[PDB]
Amino acid sequence: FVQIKFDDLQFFENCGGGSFGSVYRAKWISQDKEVAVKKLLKIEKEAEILSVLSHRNIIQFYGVILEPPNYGIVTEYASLGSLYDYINSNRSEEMDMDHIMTWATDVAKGMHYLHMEAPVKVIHRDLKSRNVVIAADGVLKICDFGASRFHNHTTHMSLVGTFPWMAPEVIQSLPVSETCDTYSYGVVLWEMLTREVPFKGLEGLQVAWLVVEKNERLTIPSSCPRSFAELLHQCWEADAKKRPSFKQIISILESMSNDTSLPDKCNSFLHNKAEWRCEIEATLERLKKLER
Ligand SMILES: COc1n[nH]c2ncc(-c3cn(-c4c(F)ccc(NS(=O)(=O)c5cccc6ccccc56)c4F)nn3)cc12
Repeated sequence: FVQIKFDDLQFFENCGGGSFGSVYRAKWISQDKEVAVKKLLKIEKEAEILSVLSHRNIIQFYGVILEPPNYGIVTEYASLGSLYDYINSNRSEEMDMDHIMTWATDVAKGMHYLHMEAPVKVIHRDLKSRNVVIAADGVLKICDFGASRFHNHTTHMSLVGTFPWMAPEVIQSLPVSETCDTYSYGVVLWEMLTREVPFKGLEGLQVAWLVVEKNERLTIPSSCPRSFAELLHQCWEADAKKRPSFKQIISILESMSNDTSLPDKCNSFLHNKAEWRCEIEATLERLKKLER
């Protein structure tokens, strides 16, 4: 639970501006290290139980700032930015099947560590593409895994914005198991495949209602390979007990990566977005219209 003095940080982005939970690029002066700094209202000593977690697919803890009123947590800075920004940029056109498999495996692995391998079991509860970042070598790192337990206050702002990623039982404050993260993972995989914002332009409460009451799920284009479509359907089951664990997902991904037919089918799908984008847009028009 290393303490980093506020005076040992050179901020690139003014740390005054954002709400609690905002993250700033900074330099850790005495270490000559680029870092991320998440601004917090306060942090409890108990948070030290998570300071020992370490895995190549979760963001690496560096230290804590403990000088009132300045509180924060310091981590590694992933040089390529957030997964959400990448997906929704034209840069995502570069992605082929190998890219997607590697990144899908990255997230799955990090979530398996949190669920099963860490000294303290962690259910994320807020997994989404905005909470994944891309390190300089392309390794994906999961962020905010301790938010739900140690700084839940940071999760309030655009809770509505997050509804597309939230399992029905989380939206309803029903009993929650580790598989709530499998549901969210399914949405992240859908984003990588379609490179679209889930339920784009839809009111969050409307999303939440459709997901919970009508069993609505994100549109899977008909030309999406069946192995991927099936994985998404498993992640998205209403009955949380029937969703796969991350151990099971990893095994599914390994099976898919041995399928010699898949790369051509998937790459043809990925590069065909001009063809199937209308399928997603049609569902959105329909849901918006039916709301009217
Ligand atoms: C364009 O944006 C970007 N580009 N490159 C980037 N690299 C990194 C980041 C980036 C870092 N964090 C970031 C952060 F600073 C502080 C904490 C967290 N998580 S935590 O659960 O609170 C947490 C983590 C580790 C140990 C914990 C121990 C107890 C409690 C909570 C703990 C976090 F996730 N968030 N985002 C954005 C970007």
